[PDB]
Amino acid sequence: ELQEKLIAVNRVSKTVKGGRIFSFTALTVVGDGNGRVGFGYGKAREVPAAIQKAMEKARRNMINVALNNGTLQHPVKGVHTGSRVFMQPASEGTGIIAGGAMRAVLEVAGVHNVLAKAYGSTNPINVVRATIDGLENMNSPEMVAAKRGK
RNA sequence: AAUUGAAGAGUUUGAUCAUGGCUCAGAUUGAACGCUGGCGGCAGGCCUAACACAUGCAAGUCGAACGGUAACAGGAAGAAG
Ligand SMILES: [Mg+2]
Ligand SMILES: [Mg+2]
Repeated sequence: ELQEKLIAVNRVSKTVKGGRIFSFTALTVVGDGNGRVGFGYGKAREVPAAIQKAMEKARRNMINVALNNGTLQHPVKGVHTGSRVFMQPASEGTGIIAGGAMRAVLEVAGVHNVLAKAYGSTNPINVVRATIDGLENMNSPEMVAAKRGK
């Protein structure tokens, strides 16, 4: 069964003529724990509800990745907007070593051990999906062997 | 057998994304200060005035190199209570 995790919940203001109205935005990541991971960004005027919305959207935007064992193939660089990401497969008995929301994304995607680092802005929203871009463009030996033989 | 290696957070805005500074979570020391203080092992102990120094000790040893009896530990002769 899928597992879901909540990264952060924020508050945003609209300052209408009448006054100031506050809304809540939630970011969540869902995944099967083997190959499939997705993220959702929901909003609402109450917390519990925004979370719900997010989950729904995440489930419907899962993506697939190839994982040599519980680890990546090769080092990959992820970039989006203003957040750079770097990851290394590392050995097996090392645990997960990552920062804010990278632990969430990788654990949900099913990476039991990896070395990760974030450069530039650390904005949960960008860092999420910046990791996922790298996992997207990761190339596996099986799909690179389509060139010829092995 | 002797390469098992990399975490971030707070803070500018009504709110957002950047840029950019400040601050914190770690480790370490020949440390000092405050409160407190049972024992043991190993190590350490003037980082400032190469400023000035009372007192004691820290370079002596060879008679199997040679003249010698100033100490005195023996012996012999001689003079003697
Ligand atoms: Mg920055
Ligand atoms: Mg002496």
